[PDB]
Amino acid sequence: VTELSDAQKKQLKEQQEMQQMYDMIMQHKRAMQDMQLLWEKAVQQGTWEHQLRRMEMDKTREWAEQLTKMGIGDFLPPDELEKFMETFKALKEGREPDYSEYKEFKLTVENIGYQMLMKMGW
Amino acid sequence: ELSDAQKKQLKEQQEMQQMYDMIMQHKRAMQDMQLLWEKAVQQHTWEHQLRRMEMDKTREWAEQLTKMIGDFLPPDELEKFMETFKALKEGREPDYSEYKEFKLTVENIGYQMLMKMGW
Repeated sequence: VTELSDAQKKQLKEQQEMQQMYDMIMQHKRAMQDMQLLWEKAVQQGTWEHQLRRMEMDKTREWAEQLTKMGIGDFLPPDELEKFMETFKALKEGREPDYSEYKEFKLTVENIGYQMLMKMGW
Repeated sequence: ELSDAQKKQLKEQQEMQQMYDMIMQHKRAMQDMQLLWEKAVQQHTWEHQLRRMEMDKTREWAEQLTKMIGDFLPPDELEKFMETFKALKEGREPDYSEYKEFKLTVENIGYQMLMKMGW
């Protein structure tokens, strides 16, 4: 976009990085609905549920990896940050964390995402 | 004297702010009880009632959101939610991870409805 004042350049980047933050939230939200439906019919039929969960785990990592390039210690106390980074690391290296630690992690990126959004729209 | 259009704009706006504020207030009360719990485990149980009344405020947050819910959880996640909501209502103590997944879920539920209003 052409000849923007330093003012205008700033209001546009704010509006745009706020909108893509929203979009990323809706596309992650939507992705998870997609996996849910597949599980829900997978039972409407052994290892199906293992790869569904492993695929869901891959989606949540890339959701997390998206989140980091929008900005992380901002949002967590120290105890929860290293548990956080252990899981992230584990998912990043293709190993499959403990199912309740992964669920703690899914919810925490979701949570941080919403917190980032609301710190833009307010 | 405001139009319908105008009259409903503010009550929308007021209700958005009404619960944004409601979120920050609960948010800062968790930040408060974390810090007290932090220095409670520095010196050394005092750690425990600190966990206990933290739990008893998240159960209050939940209680306050619901007054304004299966709209956010598939039935699997929904029942694990309701069991652990019940246990805190009855002074039980769920195992830590169960309570964690509960605190995070209600937090996300509050974030979600503030969004339906704002977007």
